[PDB]
Amino acid sequence: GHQQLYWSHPRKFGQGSRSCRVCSNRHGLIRKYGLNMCRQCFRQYAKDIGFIKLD
Amino acid sequence: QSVQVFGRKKTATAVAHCKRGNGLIKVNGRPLEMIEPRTLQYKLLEPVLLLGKERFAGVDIRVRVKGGGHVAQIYAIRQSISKALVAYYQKYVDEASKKEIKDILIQYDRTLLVADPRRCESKKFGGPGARARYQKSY
Amino acid sequence: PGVTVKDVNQQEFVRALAAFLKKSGKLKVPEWVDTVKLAKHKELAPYDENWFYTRAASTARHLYLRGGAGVGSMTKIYGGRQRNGVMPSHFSRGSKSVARRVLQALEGLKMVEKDQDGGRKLTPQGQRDLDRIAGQVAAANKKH
Amino acid sequence: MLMPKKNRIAIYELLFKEGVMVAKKDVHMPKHPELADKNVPNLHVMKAMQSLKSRGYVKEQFAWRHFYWYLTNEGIQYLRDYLHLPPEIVPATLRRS
Amino acid sequence: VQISKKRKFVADGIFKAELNEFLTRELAEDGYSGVEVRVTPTRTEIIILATRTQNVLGEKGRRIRELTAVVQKRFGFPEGSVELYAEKVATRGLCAIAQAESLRYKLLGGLAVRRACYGVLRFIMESGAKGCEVVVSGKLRGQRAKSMKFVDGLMIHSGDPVNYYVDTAVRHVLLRQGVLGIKVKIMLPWDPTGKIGPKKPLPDHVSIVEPKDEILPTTPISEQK
Amino acid sequence: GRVRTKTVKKAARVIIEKYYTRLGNDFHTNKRVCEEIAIIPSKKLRNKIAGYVTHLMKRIQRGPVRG
Amino acid sequence: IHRIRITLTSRNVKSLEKVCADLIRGAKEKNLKVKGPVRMPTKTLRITTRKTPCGEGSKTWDRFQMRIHKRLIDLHSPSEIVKQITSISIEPGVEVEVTIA
RNA sequence: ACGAGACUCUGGCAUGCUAACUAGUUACGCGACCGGUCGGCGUAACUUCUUAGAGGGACAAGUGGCGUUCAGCCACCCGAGAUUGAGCAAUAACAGGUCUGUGAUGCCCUUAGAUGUCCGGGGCUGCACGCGCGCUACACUGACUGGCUCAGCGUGUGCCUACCCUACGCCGGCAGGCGCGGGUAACCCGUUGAACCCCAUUCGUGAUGGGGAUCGGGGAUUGCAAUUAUUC
Repeated sequence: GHQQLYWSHPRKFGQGSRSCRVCSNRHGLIRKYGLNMCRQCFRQYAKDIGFIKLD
Repeated sequence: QSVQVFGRKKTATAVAHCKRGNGLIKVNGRPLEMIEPRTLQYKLLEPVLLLGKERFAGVDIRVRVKGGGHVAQIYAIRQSISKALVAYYQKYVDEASKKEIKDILIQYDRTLLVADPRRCESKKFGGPGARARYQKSY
Repeated sequence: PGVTVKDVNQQEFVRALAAFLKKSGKLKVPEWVDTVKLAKHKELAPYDENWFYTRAASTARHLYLRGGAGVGSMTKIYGGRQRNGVMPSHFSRGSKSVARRVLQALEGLKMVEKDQDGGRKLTPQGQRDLDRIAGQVAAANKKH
Repeated sequence: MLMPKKNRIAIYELLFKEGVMVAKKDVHMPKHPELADKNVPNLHVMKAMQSLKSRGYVKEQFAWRHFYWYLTNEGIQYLRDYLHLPPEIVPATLRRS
Repeated sequence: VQISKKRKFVADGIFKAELNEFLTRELAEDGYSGVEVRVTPTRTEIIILATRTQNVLGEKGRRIRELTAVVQKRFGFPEGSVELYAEKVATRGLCAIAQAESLRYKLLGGLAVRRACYGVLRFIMESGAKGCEVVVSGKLRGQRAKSMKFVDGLMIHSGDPVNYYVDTAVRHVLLRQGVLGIKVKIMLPWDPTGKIGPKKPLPDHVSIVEPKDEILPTTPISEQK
Repeated sequence: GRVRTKTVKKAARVIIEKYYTRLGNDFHTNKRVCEEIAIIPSKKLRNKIAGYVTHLMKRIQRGPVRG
Repeated sequence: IHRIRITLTSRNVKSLEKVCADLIRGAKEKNLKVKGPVRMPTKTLRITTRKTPCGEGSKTWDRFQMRIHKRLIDLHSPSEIVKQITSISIEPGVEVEVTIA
């Protein structure tokens, strides 16, 4: 219902447009390979995605 | 048709395609002496006068080289040329002349036909280089 | 006999091509010779005053070494170090308009010209003349 | 504030068909592409979620910026009673469980 | 779809992570152990390894149907192509998550932390594991939080053999006074061509076959078989 | 440092003790027999055991062996 | 079409090798002329993150690496025979795609 | 028994093997002088350079010296290599940091500020100041068209969104716009034509062509307004 006050400034060019896909975190977001992950969540689900610590 | 001999230094690698000829030497559109540096030129000339012009007078070898840097592209052309000559002689004419030239090249420079194993080392975080570390205050 | 381009010392070779370009005059006369700063990275004066002729000769050298080069590529052979002032240096592409005008000076003049489908075609007149220039440079004072 | 009855009936039928509906709390999107064409904003999802939370006829689970409802037997009974639907309406497919 | 394979694989990994987290917050109360995803032409099958197959299947075959719908809204997969199979685990006492959730429910079911840890230790050694550790941390007594360890058998902590000879499960346990942490680490035994251990031994272990006991001949003879 | 570990030393000791007859003075034959008679999961570990086996055989060639 | 392309994308070398061996075994069961399994360069997805979920400590960086392996086979066979060949034996972890060549 | 080592990935050698018009080496219709430059082509010698797949290879293995005449260390014909670099990494702990990741959390906010919706505007971009990391300079081993020669890691066509790398020609000394598009990628950028080495012409011990708020005016991106304006 809040459509005549919000959308007063389109949000598609800043860090507000991108959020962590797990905790809605806009800090420390990883956008490589479309991950859309934050560091804590990425290392939380690092082995599940396919990356493994070997180097 | 190549003698299938190759030659490397750093990430660079050169191979001398080999055929029967009269000792005309060419490096990627240019002969062995018109290489640009004109100060590394002696490094390219090392074999052809290390063993003489006569040995480079009955075989046509074209050295193709792909790699990084000027000097790293060198030490590949020369080693490829020398090791191509030694392999051509070994597989075609005899070993006695081949053994003589191999001994000559090794005595002048033992790394004349063996590759230089050294490669650039990886970089570790908390420092710009492989062994350099970021400065911090105590 | 015959002598090609690549087996000639490139320094006096490009000097000879520049001199041949000055002597010919068959090209479009350059309209900017010193009013530009040439390369974007370069904020210092040009000197030779022949940079249009010498750059045309350089372009010809670069399409003979590598057929198919044009503007967008010519910028990539004429790019250089860019000192960003207080910040460190980087790489900068040259002037695409300058290389484009050089090509248009070359284009359709019967030594080299770039198509609209891809690649470079070399006419017999231009290649014969350039090989003869290389041979004259080689056998004149570079080989006896 | 005036949450539509027609939109409620459509939402209830969509939930009854399969057992879940595309629920998000983001306001930057007015209507989801599946939720569009029927006047379904973010606040409609919020109100349905909270009403069913207090009702308890479906159990809520939140995971990765998404919601999931557990449609119970009591949920089906209350949905029929308040929507006045026929009694032979029930998601009971058997193929490829 | 047309897609660069790097993005394809990372998005597939994100898809697997989404499944795993949704089911861990979803299917845990049903003896959840793990999930195996098979890719067949234009469809993905989801075989569920879980110690409680009857609980997940449920009455009327209800829940195992509903799940297929609940993911369908989120993933946006084509209809009919998605299906799941609920199976009983093939690794009962050697899948770290199984006994981690077991301990979660022991602590939830009014059973003492030390007693629960001792019981799972007993069960794990009864399965035949070469060692186990249960690091439980939290306010076990008072308000000064502390750790608490139950190490038995043996256990490797370093090197590559840790990845495949050790099953590690880190879980958060509910408590009245706070949130406890549980780390259940099981060193899987070794069996060859079997179903309970890795097919390769510990690289630091060398096993020697006992040589034959043949009597040394003392006079050459001609043997006619 | 090139000091042998008690794992390599112990395995080579057991190999000499139990399979003396097949073991020879050549390193490569020692490597092959150690691969054939024992499960050594690493080529590097195989080679370390074979080298200690060779050195032990030279030690017996000197005469008595204390270990 | 006569020229069929079989694409094998796998993060695990063992499963990719087993799948390639099974495909070549199937193409050996029925006499079919096959080109050897072309192995393209692997793709190393090196991405580096900060170990700690905060700013405290030394500069510690996790270096996560995902390796992607690529196989290509080109055959001269009708679509029915290629379809029969593909789904004869597979192992999870490898992605198989059939393309027109 | 754990840790160390072993382990795995890496860096180096196999002209041994399974082999590759998404890679080249070999296949030739100006043979331009009567044996030659090609990626100016003059439009079926097969895996050697390239590609990481399976095996192999190095073990202090041989010689000499020292040494409980041990464990080992040092020097050498030989050999690709005689110490590659990392990953993991025990027992215990610290009132180390993290409630700025969430019904993963034990306490206050309940009476119209309960955040579940929201912000028009400024904050850490501005200050008498002290500090910490690093860059541009410390010279005529430096510079004033740079004319000719190369690789390496690796990223890139997107459904929350034109929101990519861009090859080629047009517009201008210029940021940028137009078109055809090549690339979902060893298929295109890309043979990834920068740093550099050269010069039979031009700097010469300044405060400056070794240099930056070179003060102020000319610029602008298929996207909320570049304000002590982080783009130019």
